[PDB]
Amino acid sequence: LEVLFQGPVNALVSHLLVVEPEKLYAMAVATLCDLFDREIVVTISWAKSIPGFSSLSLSDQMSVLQSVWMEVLVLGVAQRSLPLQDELAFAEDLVLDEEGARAAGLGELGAALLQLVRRLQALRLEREEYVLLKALALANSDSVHIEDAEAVEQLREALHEALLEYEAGRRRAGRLLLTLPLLRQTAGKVLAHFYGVKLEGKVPMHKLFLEMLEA
Amino acid sequence: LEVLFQGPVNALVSHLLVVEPEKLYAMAVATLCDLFDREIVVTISWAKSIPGFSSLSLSDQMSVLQSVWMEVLVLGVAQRSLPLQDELAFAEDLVLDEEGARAAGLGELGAALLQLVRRLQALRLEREEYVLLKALALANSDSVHIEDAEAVEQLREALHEALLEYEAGRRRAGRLLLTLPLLRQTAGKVLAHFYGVKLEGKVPMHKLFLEMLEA
Amino acid sequence: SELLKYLTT
Amino acid sequence: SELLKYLTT
Repeated sequence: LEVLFQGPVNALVSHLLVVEPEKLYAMAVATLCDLFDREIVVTISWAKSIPGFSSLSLSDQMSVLQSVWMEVLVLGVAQRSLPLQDELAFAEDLVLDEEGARAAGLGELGAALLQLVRRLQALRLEREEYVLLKALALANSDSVHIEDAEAVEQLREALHEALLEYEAGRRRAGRLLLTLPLLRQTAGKVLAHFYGVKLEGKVPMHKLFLEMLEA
Repeated sequence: LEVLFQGPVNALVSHLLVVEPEKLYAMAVATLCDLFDREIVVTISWAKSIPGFSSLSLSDQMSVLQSVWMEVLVLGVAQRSLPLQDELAFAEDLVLDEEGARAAGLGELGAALLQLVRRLQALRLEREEYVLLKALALANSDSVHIEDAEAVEQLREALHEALLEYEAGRRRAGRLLLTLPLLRQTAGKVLAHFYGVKLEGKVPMHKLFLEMLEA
Repeated sequence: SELLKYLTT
Repeated sequence: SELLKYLTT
């Protein structure tokens, strides 16, 4: 997989499009908990198909994922919601307006999520740009538990370079990067809400989802 | 001031260096509350010297500032702490290690702040880069209350362009932008801690500081 | 409001 | 740990 950093970027970009996870169905706070648990599984194998990722030590792979997983989930909801208006596509069969989202026990999260969505709508994000950006957010982790900082930085750099190379086929990359602060704040809001749900103890949550909330 | 966007970038950069706020002395949780209140005042007049800012409607100037002020304060602590090691220069006369910061009633904030500081240390941030980045963080606000989104976006773009022009005198700008997500998360931690101090009601806080915490 | 006062100074 | 199991699959 690392050879995708050495050739032309179109090969890298097509690889990222091919390993995009397929549409998920959800089958109403317990619905999202179930759906988010399953998207963590999907996200883990997605990460493994990102060139460079599997060359990190396992414990650093762990640290990255447990600090960015919600950023990747939230960015997926955002790309799926880009063509819609005041609605959030959590799944193929779970589209929700702001009112619909209060009712599924999300409080103000719908508003937070739509703020991200509007910011990406303003950019007219392409599908190619999204998968490079998603990979780049993975690699921009900032976990306190990272051991080989230099290795994570090196992977970050290649993905950033890939975005630059892609955009040159020229202020556009930076515009993309300037939506990352909002992506990370939004993800942290989603996290705080579901950590609150953990404490209530009403809604049952699967092992993996609990483990990632603890981290 | 807007003419600084039209000429060569060295003029803009020298303007930003000239209007950098001067060193502040602090005269131990009540110390920081006093110091932060005064840095808001300084930050407000700093914002007014940023080209383009004063052309925003007042209510948008208000919205921006009340959503980024802590990001600007935190970024100032970071630049001042760059040459040090495991220490945070809150002021000329208030340097604090992680232990020193627990003792001034900051909990885990020292650790959060040093994480940002190490991330900027890795870059070897120049003073020119810092003032462009600080101005750019101001302009990357994302307030829910912004009315003329197009005007804020236009100011953001000029400051971003200034950074690009500056760096070309060429992946370096992006590296800078990739520290913004951490800057914003760190600022939100500092905010949450001092909002907690508001609720306790022990420590008295000045009007402006309370007003900005409410927002 | 306090903020308005310093902005419009 | 659950995470370790899916990573090392």
